[PDB]
Amino acid sequence: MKLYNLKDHNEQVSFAQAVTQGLGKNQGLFFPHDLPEFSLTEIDEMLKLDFVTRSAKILSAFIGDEIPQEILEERVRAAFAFPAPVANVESDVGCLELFHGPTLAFKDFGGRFMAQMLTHIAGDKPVTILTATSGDTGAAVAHAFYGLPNVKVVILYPRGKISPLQEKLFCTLGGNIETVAIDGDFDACQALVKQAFDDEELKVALGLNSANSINISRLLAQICYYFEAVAQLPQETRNQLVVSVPSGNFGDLTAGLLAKSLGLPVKRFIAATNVNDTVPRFLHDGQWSPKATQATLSNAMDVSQPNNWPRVEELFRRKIWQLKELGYAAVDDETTQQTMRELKELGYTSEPHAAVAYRALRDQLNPGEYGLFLGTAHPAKFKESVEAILGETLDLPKELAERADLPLLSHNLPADFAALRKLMMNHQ
Ligand SMILES: O=C(O)C(=O)CCCP(=O)(O)O
Repeated sequence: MKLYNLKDHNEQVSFAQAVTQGLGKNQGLFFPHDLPEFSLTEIDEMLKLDFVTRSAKILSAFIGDEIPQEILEERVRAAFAFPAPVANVESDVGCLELFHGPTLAFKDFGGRFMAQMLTHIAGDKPVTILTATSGDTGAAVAHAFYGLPNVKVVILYPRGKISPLQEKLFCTLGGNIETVAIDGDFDACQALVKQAFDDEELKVALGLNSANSINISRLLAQICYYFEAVAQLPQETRNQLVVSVPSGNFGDLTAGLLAKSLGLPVKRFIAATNVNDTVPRFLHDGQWSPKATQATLSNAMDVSQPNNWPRVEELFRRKIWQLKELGYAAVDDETTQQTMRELKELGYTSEPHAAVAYRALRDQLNPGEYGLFLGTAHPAKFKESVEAILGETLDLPKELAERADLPLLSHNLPADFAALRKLMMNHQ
């Protein structure tokens, strides 16, 4: 496979280099040099294969000769140790549940997949994985790389800006895990991570790399659950599919488009965000003006500067698609709560993030079309809110319960790269 820096089309790297390097020069994201296209027949055939084998093929389509599809099947079978079932919410709406993994969030798929690739590509090479999180990614990465003798992870997250349970899920591990509560929002956290890649001294010293969607391995793996979703739907709807994706940093939606660019039939995509509507407002007047981040019920989506947006623009550009074809909507918390109330009424328990997607989908799903909204995380990860918003008690899954009472081990640091750099050089 070949990749290029969105900031420098001449700076190119293979899949192996992209996976171990993470970021390109000048903090630029890597983009697939070639956009493979399966045929209608192949697509039709892939959908009949089991989840694991299908995912392997999709991935091989990009990776190419670098890694034999056979080996790729083994690594994927190890990573995707859980399903991605579609739950019928309404007669014309389905919810792609992506929280059946070890951390109850879709970050599990790409998180574990990357772990597999890195260990396969780099083996036991000493590596420091610096990742920024707004709630879920941190947990998926912390668990995916826990115990790996050659690996040491450092997660940055906005202090007090994520849910209690989300924090407990990855800030009470210790050992191989190191967590940092930054005095700022997610954006500042991601900026600090990216900034670390301009520090040649630091990169080489710690063998820097990132598990955020920044890493091509993260992006690609997420393309797989879209196919799995369609494969569960009846042929009848296969040509009238509308997918709503609760977006924050937009890595999920990006993977959705890539799936379509591969040949997966998707009538229309909807980018559902919360009050942090930098994208929605952009798609409306073409003016890019991010507002200061605002903490909401869907904290994992409190992103004002989606780092993956450039990857979406490049895909539309190269695929020759018109952005006006992209559905979008900004949902506030009041609407979120009431939307959660509705879903419960319909007989489906959901949470803030998924509610935002459903709201946009429900308000844009035309007759004759089947709608899908991604359940990006288990509602229990936001027990407090869900209980008070739904007015009903909620039991805690084993994955959360076994760490709800454990002590936090997070360090506190201001939004200063100098402070972070020192702490990292103190916890080698
Ligand atoms: O951190 C989280 O839980 C996010 O959903 C957003 C940004 C991280 P990503 O780049 O891995 O998607």
